[PDB]
Amino acid sequence: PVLLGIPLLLRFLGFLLVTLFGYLLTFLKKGFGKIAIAISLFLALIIGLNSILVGYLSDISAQLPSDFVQGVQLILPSNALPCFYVILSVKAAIFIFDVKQKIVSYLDW
Amino acid sequence: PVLLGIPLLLRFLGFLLVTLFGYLLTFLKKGFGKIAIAISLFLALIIGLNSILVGYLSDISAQLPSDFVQGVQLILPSNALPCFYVILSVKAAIFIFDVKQKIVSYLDW
Amino acid sequence: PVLLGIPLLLRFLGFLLVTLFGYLLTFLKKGFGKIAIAISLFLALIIGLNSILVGYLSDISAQLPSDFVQGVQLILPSNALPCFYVILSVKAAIFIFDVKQKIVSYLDW
Amino acid sequence: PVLLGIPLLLRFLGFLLVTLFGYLLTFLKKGFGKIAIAISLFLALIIGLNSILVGYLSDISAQLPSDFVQGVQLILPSNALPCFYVILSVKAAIFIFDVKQKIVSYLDW
Amino acid sequence: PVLLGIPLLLRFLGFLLVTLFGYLLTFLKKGFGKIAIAISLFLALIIGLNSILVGYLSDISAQLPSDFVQGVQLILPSNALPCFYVILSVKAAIFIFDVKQKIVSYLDW
Amino acid sequence: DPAKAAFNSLQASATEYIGYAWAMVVVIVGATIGIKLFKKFTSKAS
Amino acid sequence: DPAKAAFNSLQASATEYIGYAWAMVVVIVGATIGIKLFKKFTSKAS
Amino acid sequence: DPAKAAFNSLQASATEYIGYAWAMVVVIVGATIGIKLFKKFTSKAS
Amino acid sequence: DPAKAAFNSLQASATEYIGYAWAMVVVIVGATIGIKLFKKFTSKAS
Amino acid sequence: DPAKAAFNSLQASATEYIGYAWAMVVVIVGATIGIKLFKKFTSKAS
Amino acid sequence: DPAKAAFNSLQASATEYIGYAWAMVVVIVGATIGIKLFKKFTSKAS
Amino acid sequence: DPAKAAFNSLQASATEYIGYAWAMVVVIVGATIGIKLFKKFTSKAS
Amino acid sequence: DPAKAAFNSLQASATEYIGYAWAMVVVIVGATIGIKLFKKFTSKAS
Amino acid sequence: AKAAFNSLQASATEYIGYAWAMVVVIVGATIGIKLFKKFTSKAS
Amino acid sequence: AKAAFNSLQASATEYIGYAWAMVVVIVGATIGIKLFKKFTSKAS
Amino acid sequence: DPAKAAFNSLQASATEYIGYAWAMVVVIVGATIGIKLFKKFTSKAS
Amino acid sequence: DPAKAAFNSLQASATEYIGYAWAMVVVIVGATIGIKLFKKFTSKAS
Amino acid sequence: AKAAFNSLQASATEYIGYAWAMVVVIVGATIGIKLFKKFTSKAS
Amino acid sequence: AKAAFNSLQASATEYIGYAWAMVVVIVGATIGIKLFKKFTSKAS
Amino acid sequence: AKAAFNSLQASATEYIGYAWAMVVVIVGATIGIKLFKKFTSKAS
Amino acid sequence: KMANANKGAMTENADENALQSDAKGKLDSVATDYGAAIDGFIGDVSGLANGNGATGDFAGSNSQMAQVGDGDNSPLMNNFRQYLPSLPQSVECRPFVFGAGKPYEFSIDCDKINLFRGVFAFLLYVATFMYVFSTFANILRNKES
Amino acid sequence: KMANANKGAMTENADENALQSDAKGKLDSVATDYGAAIDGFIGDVSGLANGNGATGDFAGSNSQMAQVGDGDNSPLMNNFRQYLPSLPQSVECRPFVFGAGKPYEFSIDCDKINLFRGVFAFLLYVATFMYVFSTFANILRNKES
Amino acid sequence: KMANANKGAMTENADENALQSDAKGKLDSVATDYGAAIDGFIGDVSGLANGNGATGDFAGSNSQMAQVGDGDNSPLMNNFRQYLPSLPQSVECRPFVFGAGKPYEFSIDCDKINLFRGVFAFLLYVATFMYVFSTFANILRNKES
Amino acid sequence: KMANANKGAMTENADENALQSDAKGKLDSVATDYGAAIDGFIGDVSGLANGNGATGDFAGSNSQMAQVGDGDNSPLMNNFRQYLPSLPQSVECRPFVFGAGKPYEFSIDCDKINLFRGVFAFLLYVATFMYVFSTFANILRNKES
Amino acid sequence: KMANANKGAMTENADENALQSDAKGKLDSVATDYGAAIDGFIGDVSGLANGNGATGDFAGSNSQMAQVGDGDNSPLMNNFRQYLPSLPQSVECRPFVFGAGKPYEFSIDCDKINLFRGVFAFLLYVATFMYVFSTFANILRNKES
Repeated sequence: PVLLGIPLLLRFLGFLLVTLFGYLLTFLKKGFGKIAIAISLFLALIIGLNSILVGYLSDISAQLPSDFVQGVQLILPSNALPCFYVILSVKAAIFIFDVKQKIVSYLDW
Repeated sequence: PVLLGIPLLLRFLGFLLVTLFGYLLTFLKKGFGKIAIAISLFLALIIGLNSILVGYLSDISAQLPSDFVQGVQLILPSNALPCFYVILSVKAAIFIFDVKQKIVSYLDW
Repeated sequence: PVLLGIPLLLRFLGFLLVTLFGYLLTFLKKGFGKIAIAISLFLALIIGLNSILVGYLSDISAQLPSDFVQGVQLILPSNALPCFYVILSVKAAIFIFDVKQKIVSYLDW
Repeated sequence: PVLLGIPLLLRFLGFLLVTLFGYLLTFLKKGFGKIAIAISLFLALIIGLNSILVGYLSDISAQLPSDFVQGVQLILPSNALPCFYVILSVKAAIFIFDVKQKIVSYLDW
Repeated sequence: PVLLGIPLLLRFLGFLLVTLFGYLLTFLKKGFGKIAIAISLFLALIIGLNSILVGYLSDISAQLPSDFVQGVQLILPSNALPCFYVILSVKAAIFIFDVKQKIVSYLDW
Repeated sequence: DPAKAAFNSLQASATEYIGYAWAMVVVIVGATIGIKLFKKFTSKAS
Repeated sequence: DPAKAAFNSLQASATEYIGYAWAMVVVIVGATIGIKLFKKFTSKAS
Repeated sequence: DPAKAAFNSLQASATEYIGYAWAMVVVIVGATIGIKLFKKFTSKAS
Repeated sequence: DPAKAAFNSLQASATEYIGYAWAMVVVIVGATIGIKLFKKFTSKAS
Repeated sequence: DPAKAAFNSLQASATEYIGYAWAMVVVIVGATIGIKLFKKFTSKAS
Repeated sequence: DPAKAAFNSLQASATEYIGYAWAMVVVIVGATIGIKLFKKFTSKAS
Repeated sequence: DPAKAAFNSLQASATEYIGYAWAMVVVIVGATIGIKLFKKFTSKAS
Repeated sequence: DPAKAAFNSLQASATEYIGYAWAMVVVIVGATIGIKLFKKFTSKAS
Repeated sequence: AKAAFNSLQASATEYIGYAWAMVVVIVGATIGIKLFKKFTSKAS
Repeated sequence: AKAAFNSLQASATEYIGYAWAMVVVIVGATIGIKLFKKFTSKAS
Repeated sequence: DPAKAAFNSLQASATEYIGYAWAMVVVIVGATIGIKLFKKFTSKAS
Repeated sequence: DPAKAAFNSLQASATEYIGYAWAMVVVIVGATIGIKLFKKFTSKAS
Repeated sequence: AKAAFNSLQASATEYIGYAWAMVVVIVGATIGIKLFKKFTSKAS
Repeated sequence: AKAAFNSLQASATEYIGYAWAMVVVIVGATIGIKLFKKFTSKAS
Repeated sequence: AKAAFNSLQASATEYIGYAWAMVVVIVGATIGIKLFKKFTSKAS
Repeated sequence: KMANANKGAMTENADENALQSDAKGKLDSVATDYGAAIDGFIGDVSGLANGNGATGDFAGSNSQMAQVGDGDNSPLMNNFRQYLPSLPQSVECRPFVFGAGKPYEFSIDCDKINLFRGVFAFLLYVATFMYVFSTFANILRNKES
Repeated sequence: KMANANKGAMTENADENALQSDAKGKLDSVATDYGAAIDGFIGDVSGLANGNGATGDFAGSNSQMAQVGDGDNSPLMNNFRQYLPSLPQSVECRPFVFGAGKPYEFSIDCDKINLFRGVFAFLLYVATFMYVFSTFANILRNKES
Repeated sequence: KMANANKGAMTENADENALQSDAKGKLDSVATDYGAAIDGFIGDVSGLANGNGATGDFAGSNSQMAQVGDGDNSPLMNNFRQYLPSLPQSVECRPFVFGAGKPYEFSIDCDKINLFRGVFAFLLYVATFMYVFSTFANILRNKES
Repeated sequence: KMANANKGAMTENADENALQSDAKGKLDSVATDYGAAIDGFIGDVSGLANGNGATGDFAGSNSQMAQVGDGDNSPLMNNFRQYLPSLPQSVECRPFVFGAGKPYEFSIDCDKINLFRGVFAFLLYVATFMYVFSTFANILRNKES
Repeated sequence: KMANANKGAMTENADENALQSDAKGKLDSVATDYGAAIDGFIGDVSGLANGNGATGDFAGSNSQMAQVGDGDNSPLMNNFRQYLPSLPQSVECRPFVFGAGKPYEFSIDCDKINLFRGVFAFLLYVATFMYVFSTFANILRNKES
């Protein structure tokens, strides 16, 4: 019980809203792709830096001579190498903790 | 005293506004859930790191021998252990202060 | 010189705009309240940490014995205590500068 | 060739859009003023801290005695004072670089 | 089969939406230009600081005398200069890694 | 022979001195270690 | 016997020397502690 | 001549002492290096 | 008496030696202070 | 035979001399050790 | 007089010893400086 | 000829004296080296 | 008896020698302590 | 004649016995003081 | 004869008394200087 | 005159003694310098 | 009286000996001070 | 006369041979102890 | 007799005067060298 | 008489010449060893 | 009056006070939920921060924040106390006796040990006080404290 | 003219200058509140920062910011001054006398002590000046100063 | 009734329950995609963080995050272990013999070496424990640990 | 034709090219102000950063940025130069003479002092060069330089 | 049928499939430009980051990023290499001869110098390896490396 053109106007308004909200959805997906690209670049940079750093250590390698072994074994307690390995393990744990915390912080983008 | 279709058009406009604002409310709740997930992940990472670090200290444990006790007791003043414990307490207080400040900073998400 | 319902439609549109913009104003005031709460929490945490730290220093207090005073007075130049107090004043100035800079940075919320 | 009220409705819609966009412009100018105020406060805090720090150095001033000059001149190479001045110049350059980088970062507000 | 003015009203609504979205596009391009300007300023500041720092080292230059060469060659192992160069290379790699990470972080503007 | 008896007495006296010196050096070493540990804590803290 | 009197006099002189040396070493130790404390402050500050 | 024989014997004894001293100093140097390396690790870590 | 004259001459010679030694030690102390100050600057910078 | 009694008397005199010397050296070494330990402990403390 | 000739010979021998000692001390000083420079680099790096 | 036998007897006495002295000096030097190494190792450890 | 007077005269001469020696040694030790304290204080200060 | 030589030899050995009994005490005291000082210095 | 020996013994003891009275002073001065130097060096 | 020949013979004996002593002291000082330099270089290296 | 002339001659000989000894000791002490100062300055510089 | 001088010269040289054979041992022991102490001190 | 003793006493004192005049120079030189070495070592 | 004194004086001076020629070598060797040890120690 | 008939045929009686009231009522009934959600998030985060507590999405972090602790008693930090190295407890000074019972018996008089113990206590305080002062002065700076 | 009758039946006189004025008046009367709220927040935060003061929601932080202090007088920092260790006050040099009244009486002439006191004062200045210079040079860097 | 005829001529029957239902259906059918995209992004980032895994755009970072590692076993860090310097393994104490077979034969009794080895082990623990404690206490501070 | 009469009665001639042109003209005339404001803010901040200058709201910071300085000449830093401690100027080496005029007169030959001065200059360079190199390498790291 | 005449007089034939198509076509033709701009910005920043390159507004930073360098060869860092201090090149050991040609001629046997050179090389490695390991472990921490 309404004049002509009112249903057509309402359909046009609904169509406009649907089109605009679809555009918004597309832009949201673009932003998510941007975030993924950023995370990938960050991790790739870390991996490349690691590769370069590991390579340098091959050239300058050196070993303790046969001498000085007797004295070191004379003094070395049972918990020296375990302490050194604990320090290295702590270093690795802190590194991966920092990486994971950065990944978590990427939730704010 | 108005033509047919005007009240229907006004009702349609109100319905559209209500639906859009409800969508906005749903998205806001989604964002709040995201913030809660981020906080939970951050605290869980801290707890896991603590668990790993506490475990390493069991292996490398060692004790001061029976000797050297006499000299330490000979020299030790009354406020050495209190100072050491004050330093440890300061370390713990600063740690929890940093954690709480990070939780506060999560208000900007 | 217009058909019936046009002025009513225009009034309805104006009413809708006014209501929506009032909702926006209310949400803005909510956000400002959130910022104020965050600042209050941050300052309260600082004050509590200060209170805890000041308390620890009472127990471990100690004084220089009556001896060793003669030698210290023998060597002490006229600008030793002024230098120590200048260092302490610099520490306090830097602390309050950092606090004020954080308060300034709270303008971006 | 249209019914009465359509041109009036279109003019009303245009007027509403113009008014809303003008409000948006006013709010944008308010935000820019806020950013300018923040920058001014930050620089003023730096200047005040500098003023306080420069004042402390007057009291504790002291000079090398007439003796010990002969030995210092006996040993001092030609590039000692240039090295000291280079260090001071590097300190100043890094300070102003940090200040300018902060000013640049204020573009994200 | 609709009254006069409905198609004209729909065309006007479409025209308004197109104009507003074009304004949004223009503002987006302005923001991208702002980001590019910020990146350019940051890199230019780094380059200028480098130029100043490189210049200072010309004046204070000095060389090891002809003596003391015999002893250094007497003691110097085969992997001293390689270690020094590895340290310098690590410094350069970390510097460029930091620069690239800052460039990546500019994706959040 | 008196000479060998005197030499053995001197050796025994030296052994007693060595034992007492070992005890005293252990005590003094313990004191030095205690001083360094309880100063290192505060020093490294800051 | 003169020998025991001379030995006691030497012991008394040694005791007086020990007392004076203790006083002077306490003064010098105080000076050293003061120097280290007032240099450590500025050094640790920077 | 007995003098030259005695001097050569003394030189040989000195050479033996030098060899033994070199061995012992190498051992003690190794011990010192080990102590410094395994304390430096933890110290630099913190 | 020649003895007292010789003792006074020795005391005067000692006084002259003390004065010269004081001058030279002041110069060397100044040199040491200069070396430490101009090495500490660069060392603390880095 | 007066020689035997004379030898015994000289031995007794030597013994009493040894006793006095032991007392004095104990006092001197005790003071030296005390001063040295005080200086070492203070040097390590600061 | 033989005495002055002997004294001059001793002085010449001392001068030769001084020259050789100066050369050797310069070499050893260079070695010490090299050791400290090439250890300081790595140590300051970390 | 009693002189030859007397010289041989004095040589044997000197040899036994040398043996006793060697034993005592070995004990003393061993104790000194042990104490010195203990002090050095502890000083380097902390 | 001239011997008693001669002994008294030698004792008086020894006493005056002791006085002169005490004066000279006081001067020398004072200068040495002053120089040593100056060097120690300056070394600790920088 | 021979009896005089025998008596002189006996008296000589008696005195040597006493000289040794004295020198052992003197040398023991000297070496004791020396070692005491050396070891109290080394231990501290 | 006997009186001469008695007089010589008495004179000998008188001289010993004087020799001791001299050597005590000399030795006291020497030991005082030695201990003074040693302790002033140790204290600084 | 036998005295002149005797003096020449003693001079030749003294010269050969000096040669042997020079050889031995060169060996001893070389070993001492080597050990000292090794200890110094190792101490500076770590 | 030949004794007076002999004493004067011995005094002159002693004086010339003192002069030569002074020259040699000045050379030796100058070299020692130079080497010591060089070593100290280099040690403080690095 | 001449035979007495020859015998005295021979006996003198015989004793010199024994004195040298003794002093070599004594000096060797002394120098050995000295070098032992010096090198054990230098090595540690 | 008495004149001979007087002459001997005078000659003795004359020689003592010369011996003192020599020993003062010798001792002064020795002490000067000792103090020179000691103070040049202490100052550096 | 006088000729004997002249011969004794000449022989005495001849021996002094030889004693000096010996002592110069001995003292030179001793001082050389001393200075060698001192300077090799100071330089290292 | 045909005008009246045509006007009545194409007219419906609509009241502004009804349509406006209905629209405003619906919009308010949903905006109150919006504001309640915002305030709930704010309260949850504030309660997590100051130890009051959180409800809803943030309720799961209450256990974690209680494990972190408040004041200076951190249950996360107290785990290290079990492995804390054992150190001697300070007692009164006892003199050390060298060669007890022998003629060379000397003992440390322990009178100067107490003076050294006093100066050591003073130095330990001045170090701890400076450490705590710098710790509080450098809280906003990202430095170890 | 039936056209006129039908036009009059379905027409209401509406003025653009009235509807536009009413809508703009309402929108301005609420946008002024919007701008006032924004400016009030800005002023409150600026006053907290520079010590002028804040009113409204931020009024509660005025006490906290006054407790922090301004310039260099921080009431939060002055709490540590009560526990500051006591140190001797520098006075003129008094010579030390060894063995007073004895033949071995020597005293430190205190002439070189003043020279040492001068060089010590110079070294203490150069250290404090360098510390303050580096403190100001590293304010933006997150480092202890 | 001409009014009825004119009303019928310019009227179309429109139902509110149809137009509203259609518009809401379309809007919901697209808003569900919106919410699904948001939740997918959240899940992907959370899975990357906690090691569960990611799908879609973030699937490419799964390999990188697996290479980083979790717990304390970092394959990126284990590359340095191949170049780790070789150090002697601690064994029981063997006495050192000087001048074996000679009259001057003395050996280190190795009784005090064990005591030194015990105190050295204690010192190494106290250093490592303090390092780990400070490492955990300064995790949020941007400091090396 | 009553249809024509009724159509003419309720119809107003409206042109799309007029209403569209008017609306677009107003919207452009205000959007140009929007863009001008954005560009003005950008230019002001850039000019403050690079030393070109700012106009408008940021004009007040021009004095502050000029006081900070550019290059390496900072008027804020030059205030410390007035209180810079005075140090001796390096000159040629003069030998030191001990006991001038006395038989024990020896002087430092100053030949080795020049060699020491050369090696000292070399060490001072290697330290300053390393400091500057690390300073530039750690500019983005929040560390003192 | 007057109803039909009146309906025909005030009716225009409008097609939904035409107006909807036109509006969607215009909106898509501008939204494609929007998406192209977003993707262009993303690609430019990514290319600047990973060294691929940038076009458009960011094209001016290509020269600066090429000057920074990639891998470990930084042209900005290589400027310092020209002023790098010159150091001797390690060669084989040559014994030092004291007093050549004299009776006191002794030389360093250089047999132990090689052993010291080996242990020195080992120590230099362990230091450099630890430095590199800690450098990589503290990359995210704002610390010098």
